[PDB]
Amino acid sequence: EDPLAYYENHTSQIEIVRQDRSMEQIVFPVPGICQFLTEETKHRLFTTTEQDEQGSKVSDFFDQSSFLHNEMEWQRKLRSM
Amino acid sequence: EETLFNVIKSVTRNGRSILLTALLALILVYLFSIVGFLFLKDDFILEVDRLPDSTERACDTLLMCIVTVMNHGLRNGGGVGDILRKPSKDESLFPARVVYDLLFFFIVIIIVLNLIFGVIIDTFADLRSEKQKKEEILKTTCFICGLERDKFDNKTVSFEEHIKLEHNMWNYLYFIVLVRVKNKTDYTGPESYVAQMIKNKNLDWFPRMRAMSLVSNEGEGE
Amino acid sequence: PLIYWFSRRMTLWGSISFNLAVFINIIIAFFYPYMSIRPLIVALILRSIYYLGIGPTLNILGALNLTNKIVFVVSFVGNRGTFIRGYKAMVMDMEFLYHVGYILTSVLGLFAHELFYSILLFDLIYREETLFNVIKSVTRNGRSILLTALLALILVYLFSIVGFLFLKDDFILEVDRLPDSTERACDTLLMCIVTVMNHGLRNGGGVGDILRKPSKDESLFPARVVYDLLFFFIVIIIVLNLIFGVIIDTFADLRSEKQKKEEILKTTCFICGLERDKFDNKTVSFEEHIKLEHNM
Ligand SMILES: Nc1ncnc2c1ncn2[C@@H]1O[C@H](COP(=O)(O)OP(=O)(O)OP(=O)(O)O)[C@@H](O)[C@H]1O
Ligand SMILES: Nc1ncnc2c1ncn2[C@@H]1O[C@H](COP(=O)(O)OP(=O)(O)OP(=O)(O)O)[C@@H](O)[C@H]1O
Ligand SMILES: [Ca+2]
Ligand SMILES: [Zn+2]
Ligand SMILES: [Zn+2]
Repeated sequence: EDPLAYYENHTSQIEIVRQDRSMEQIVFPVPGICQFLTEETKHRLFTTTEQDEQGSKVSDFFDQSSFLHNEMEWQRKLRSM
Repeated sequence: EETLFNVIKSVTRNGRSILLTALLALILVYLFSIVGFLFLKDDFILEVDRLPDSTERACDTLLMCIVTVMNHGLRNGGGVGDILRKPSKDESLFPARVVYDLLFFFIVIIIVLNLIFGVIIDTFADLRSEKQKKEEILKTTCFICGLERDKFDNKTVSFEEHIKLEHNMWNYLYFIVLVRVKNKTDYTGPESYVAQMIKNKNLDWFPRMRAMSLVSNEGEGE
Repeated sequence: PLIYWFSRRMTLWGSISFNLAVFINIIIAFFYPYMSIRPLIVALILRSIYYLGIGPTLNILGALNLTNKIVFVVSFVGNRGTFIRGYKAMVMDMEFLYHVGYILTSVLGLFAHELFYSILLFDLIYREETLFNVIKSVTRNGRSILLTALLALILVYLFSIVGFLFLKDDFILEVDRLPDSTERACDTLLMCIVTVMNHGLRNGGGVGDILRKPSKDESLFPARVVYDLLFFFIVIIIVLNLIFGVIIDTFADLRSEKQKKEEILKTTCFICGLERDKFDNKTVSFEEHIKLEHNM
């Protein structure tokens, strides 16, 4: 419908730190598979995550990224039926 | 119901302590039963109704005595003394019996069963404190870099927009999927770096204790 | 090598010694009077009872326990080297004193009488730390509990005096005579205290329950109601209830102290004591700081 919807909703930005410690902002498109993530899984990840020894929860979040990708893939196949 | 589950968690978390306290209660009952069998065996009389004498001894053997003391002693508010026959005040053994019940009342009902209750309260306070801390951390610091809310003060970019867009974790997850899905030949500068870092299993590219919003003042200082 | 072999397996001898202590207690508890490692020992004990009998099996188990503990004691002194601390030190040592007392209890139980094995169950308190912490919840503030009992005793004393002076008649107690059923119990002041203390504190209602039911039309009815109500609100709801409040307060204090100690131990290093937050955005992390840089 709206021309600036498929190219707008499927866009995101993040923050990273490179080897030289110089922070950069990356703007990248959102792949179609990522749009199929279930809200209930999103809520569970936000609440169930636990802090590590350093107090940074990023390690736990990254470790479950593969599971989320597989869950999204099943959701796409489920949506087919 | 989650609230009911939390209430049950108040006794489940410290279940081991409750069980051990029960074991201590059983041990104390065992000692008291032995003492009764040695000294106050005669006084152990129990009333029973026979289906189609009313009172008879119940401490003839040690096993029956412990069941009588444990079953009818802990449940009764007074303790063991209530179930036993009323002692005559002028009886010679009156003082020994009086001390016996009072010790049981002050050793098995006030400082044993009450301890089990106290464990439950301690768990209740512990659960509430843990929940309060977890909620405060979740609502006060952002997931990716973990900076506190107070840092984002008197700045152009507020905390709400810092987490919504600047440090949105789902955006990082989307990037992970994109990097995994995209081909090697199509990788760009930043995408190639993270892909190399992910293969190295080093989780350092994630920003920590720093963000561009606060670095804006640093940029002005630069 | 020989003494080293004995000392190396300290957990094994202690686990067995407690393990036997438990089985002897249950056997005497279940049968007295009489005319995986753990399941295996259960089968052996059951088989011995079936063939050898309750008597010989108890005698064997006692002998094994005594032999296990004595070698446990000699190993304990050798491993801990209490002698090097000084001969006076081992005698005054609490752990050594406890062990000899247990040894004395074991030999008395083996010879003096079988029931002496019963008190060996007290060792379970030492075996389990969580149970020890629970007991510490009452031991730490034992003085307050004792004083509250003293305050309770004073209150019962005051009420007994009031009852003797005014309500002596109503003090009637039922007694079963061994081969009148009801009789007075407050004839003298001493016996009145025992009746009120023994039968008043234990009863949920309090002193009023033990006393005879007062007639509603009786002139002294209002006095009895006030007297009984005062005891209920002054000796059962604000005196015994305080004692439990002390226990709850101790529980919270112990948990708070433990939580602070654990946080300090796991958040700052032993030597310099710097906080974890300092080791942030640096080449050297906190874990390596304590592991090598500041290893005590
Ligand atoms: N780094 C973070 N720190 C704190 N809260 C975060 C962080 N990242 C995400 N959240 C919160 O987690 C939830 C995920 O945000 P999300 O963008 O999915 O919200 P939404 O409003 O459902 O999405 P949409 O953009 O489609 O409206 C939101 O509550 C967001 O505030
Ligand atoms: N300064 C310190 N602050 C905090 N914890 C410390 C400190 N020094 C040591 N520790 C901890 O105390 C224990 C003693 O460390 P130690 O070097 O003996 O460990 P280990 O792994 O058993 O030894 P090894 O080097 O032989 O593998 C470890 O838990 C170590 O983390
Ligand atoms: Ca290229
Ligand atoms: Zn952040
Ligand atoms: Zn240090």
